[PDB]
Amino acid sequence: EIVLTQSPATLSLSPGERATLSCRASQSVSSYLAWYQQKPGQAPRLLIYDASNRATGIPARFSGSGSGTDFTLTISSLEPEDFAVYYCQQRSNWPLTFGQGTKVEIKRTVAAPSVFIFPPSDEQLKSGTASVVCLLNNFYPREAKVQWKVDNALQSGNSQESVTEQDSKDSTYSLSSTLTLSKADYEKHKVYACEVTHQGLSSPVTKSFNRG
Amino acid sequence: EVQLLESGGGLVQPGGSLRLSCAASGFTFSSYAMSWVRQAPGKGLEWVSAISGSGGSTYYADSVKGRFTISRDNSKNTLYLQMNSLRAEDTAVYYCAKYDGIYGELDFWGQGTLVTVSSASTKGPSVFPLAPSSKSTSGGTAALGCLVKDYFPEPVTVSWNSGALTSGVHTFPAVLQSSGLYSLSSVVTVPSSSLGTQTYICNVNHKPSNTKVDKKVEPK
Repeated sequence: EIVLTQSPATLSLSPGERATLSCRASQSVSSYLAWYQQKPGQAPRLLIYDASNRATGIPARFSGSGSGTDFTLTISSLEPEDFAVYYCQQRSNWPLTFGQGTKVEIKRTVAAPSVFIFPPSDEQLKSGTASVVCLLNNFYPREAKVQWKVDNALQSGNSQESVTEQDSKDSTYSLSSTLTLSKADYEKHKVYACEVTHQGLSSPVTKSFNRG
Repeated sequence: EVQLLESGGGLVQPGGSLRLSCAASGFTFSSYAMSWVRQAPGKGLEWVSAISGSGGSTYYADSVKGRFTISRDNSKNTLYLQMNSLRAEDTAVYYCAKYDGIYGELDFWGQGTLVTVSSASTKGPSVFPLAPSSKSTSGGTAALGCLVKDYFPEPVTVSWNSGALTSGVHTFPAVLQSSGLYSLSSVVTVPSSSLGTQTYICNVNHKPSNTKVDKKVEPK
């Protein structure tokens, strides 16, 4: 098969900068090379076909060039909505093959998270379980540290966290961490605290409540 | 305008089988070669199969040869993919896509249908409130949400106030827990002054399990 190698794996560039994405084929594919954009939760969308031809309704700021084994996708001015994975694809030969993709991230200014904590519901407690949720809202960059503490004891192993895909409008991330304990453990302790470390914060932010 | 509408994806046993469907409209179906392409959770794109306009010619990736059969019914404008001998590694969103016979690209894609190959049981979520309080309020902005807990398979959908509320919403990617069950949360930030005056309801749907919940989230 024809292997298509994409570089870089990740491009982080400021809004408005020029983005240049590379795709290298193992063997000449001639001009039979296409480019796709995939946004979170969406099917891929054709940007470029026949190496340099723009699909219907595709913004002029997207362009492709190349023949044989070297190919480039260019975004003339990155827009916040341009957060996606970009894939190249050949059909010079069966089987049809794809690159492994380039993620283009939008590098915006630092934004501190807004921190929020949530107690478990009475309904869940009746079921024998207690989940506490901590939310870090609208921050940049993606790197953030959440520590859960129950009566000063750092909780490790009993939480799960999830991070949203980069926001298409404001270029921020959000993060949700769920600390899950038995009802019996939850009732035995008093202070429930979420401690957040992020570069946009001058020092760590703690949100806490007392079960009482 | 072109549409490709997919169906038939869901949870199946390893060794089991499924048929995916793709209903095409807005263009002359028989004039075009078609393709199935798939995407595993957190991974890239993998071509699966392709069929000529008429159906007489078919092609397959080696990872699916002898198990999957692509076929079409031109009189119904429908594409099919029969999937037999399924494996955990066949777990993916499968896309239907139109093929450009001149230039070799897939010029139009359906939104996809999720196939989960697992021996784990279907289970509906429990929905718990993430209640607004002074501990989730910062200067005229309050956060509130819903914890959609302990379900299988994916996906669940979450709207707010039957879709009337979209600004400031963050519905998070589901996480697979050590129990083998997923959990997700959905949150929204609203004006603190609205907490006494506006109702906030998260509408959860887990179609795999026939579980619908509307959860009103009240101040704590």
